[PDB]
Amino acid sequence: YATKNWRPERRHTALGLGIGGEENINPTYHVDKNGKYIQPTTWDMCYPIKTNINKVL
Amino acid sequence: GATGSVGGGKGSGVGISTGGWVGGSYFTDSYVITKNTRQFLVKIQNDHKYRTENIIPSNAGGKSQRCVSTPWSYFNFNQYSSHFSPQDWQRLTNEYKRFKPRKMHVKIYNLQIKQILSNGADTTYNNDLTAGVHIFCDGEHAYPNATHPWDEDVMPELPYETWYLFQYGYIPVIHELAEMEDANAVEKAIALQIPFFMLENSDHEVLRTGESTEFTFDFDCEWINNERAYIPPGLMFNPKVPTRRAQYIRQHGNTASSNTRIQPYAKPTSWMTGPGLLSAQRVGPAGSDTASWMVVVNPDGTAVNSGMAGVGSGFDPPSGSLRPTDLEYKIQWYQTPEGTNSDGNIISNPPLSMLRDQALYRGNQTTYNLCSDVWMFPNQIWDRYPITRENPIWCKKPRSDKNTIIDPFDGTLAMDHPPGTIFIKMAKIPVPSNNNADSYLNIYCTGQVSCEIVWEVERYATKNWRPERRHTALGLGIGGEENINPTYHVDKNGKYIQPTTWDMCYPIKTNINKVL
Amino acid sequence: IPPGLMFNPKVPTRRAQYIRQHGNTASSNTRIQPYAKPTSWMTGPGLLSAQRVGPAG
Repeated sequence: YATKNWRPERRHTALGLGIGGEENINPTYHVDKNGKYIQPTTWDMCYPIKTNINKVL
Repeated sequence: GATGSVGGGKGSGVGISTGGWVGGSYFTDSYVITKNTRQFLVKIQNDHKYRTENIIPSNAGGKSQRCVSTPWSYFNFNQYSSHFSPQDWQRLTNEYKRFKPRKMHVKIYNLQIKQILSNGADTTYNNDLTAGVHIFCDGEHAYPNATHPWDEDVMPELPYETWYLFQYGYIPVIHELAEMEDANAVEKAIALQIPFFMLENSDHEVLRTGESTEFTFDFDCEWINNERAYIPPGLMFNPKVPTRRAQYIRQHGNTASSNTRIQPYAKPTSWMTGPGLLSAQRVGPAGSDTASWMVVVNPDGTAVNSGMAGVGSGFDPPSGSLRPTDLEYKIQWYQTPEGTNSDGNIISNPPLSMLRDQALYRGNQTTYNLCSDVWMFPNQIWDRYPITRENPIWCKKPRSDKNTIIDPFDGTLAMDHPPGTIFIKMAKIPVPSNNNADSYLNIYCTGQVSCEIVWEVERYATKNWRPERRHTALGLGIGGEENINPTYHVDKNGKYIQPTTWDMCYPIKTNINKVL
Repeated sequence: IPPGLMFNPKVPTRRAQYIRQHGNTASSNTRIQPYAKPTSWMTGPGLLSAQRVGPAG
């Protein structure tokens, strides 16, 4: 993309992810002490499209 | 060998070997070549899965690293005893004033994957001819490093011992942060950023039993200097030649002020003592991480109440080229994994090079007092730590914006890219399970691994008239079950007798003199 | 991670440490813990000691 927008735009970031696990210290998309893969618990953690990049109609 | 002819065909197969045993060293003037073959065993690690768990500490107050454990195993070639026999090491340190690694060649071949069948108390083994083994080299260091200097389970010193590869794992987090006391926003931000690495994210080669693989590496290295200094740089002058320099003595109570010519034996030096930290002392129980000097990183969030002995890594030897005041400042290790409680440990000693045990003394205008911390200062001159055959060769130098002079105090060669670690894993072979589960075929791999290092060396020439110190077998000890067996030999049980002192390990910077 | 944390906590080390005898703690010589592995890499430089002085002007 190229934009003439002056301002910063929304991006997907790891800081929107959650913590989970058996000891609840493990971030999303990681594994816990049992090898369980921690899953996104919300729709934003799955990083949808049509969020970040602006278009001029 | 000599006039030998192998009648195996050029085509690869189950009944054709993929290589042959290499061994021995070859000495020239410009280079030395070491050839080493080992039989290795790879087995299933971590039940075929990635896990992130806290390491349980000892009876000491809990100090725990959080690691990711992987199904993978790795080869570790980093140590001199692995590539040099005691004979070859002796000849290296007696006949050459410097050496460095030049190129490295690794070959993995003659692989065997066998199924482990448990009928009962008896255990049987059958070849799986179609089973593959996954082999991967990380040459760009895209993943966390597998190896750390002075680590155990390095390539066996003696060529006929089996090598049993260790599981690969890495520390994703600082765990005092991963503990996440109450609700802290910065610790939350640290946690959401914890990286996760699977080796499956890259391409690796899969080998069946008739296949082999090879790896090559070119070292770009600084030299390891084997020469010693017989005098300090402060003593190079002529005591009978007068000097133009004058000195002024401030008036003491009973000593008048005076301005006089410097004595011809007292001539001043422009060359400073090398850096080192003598001040701090070790803290806490043995179980906890304990070092006099503790290197920590605290991003935020803490009042640093944690008994930070575990929070930081700890920095030793701190001393550098200063003479260690205590045994606490000396590098010491054990010869075997069964070494315990000052039995089997080797404590490093002064090489008797005049660039090595150094000190500053600060005049208080009555006596001289030892100032413990000598920081980096202009015109400092020193020598690197004298390394024995039991030292690790290299260290991974961490990627960073800025660094000072790189002279690791354990003597290892620190470099941006060391030889890449070879990761090895067996194919993960599922078996059907009527109930929902993950059950796998129980298998293990054995193969031959050969490492060939080319070492660049240089011989010495001296104008010294007198004979010089050399390493000799007469400095070795006797040990064994019957106590008749010399060092570096085997006893009646097959036990290899180990050097019991630091001199028996033949350090460098002992034998060969240099004129400053 | 810091450069002091790059190692494997489950791999044992060859290195040994010596603890000087304290009053209530005896002298001991022991193997370094696999999670306690020592680092060769120092903290960067900086001056924390001094404090600001005088009026703002």
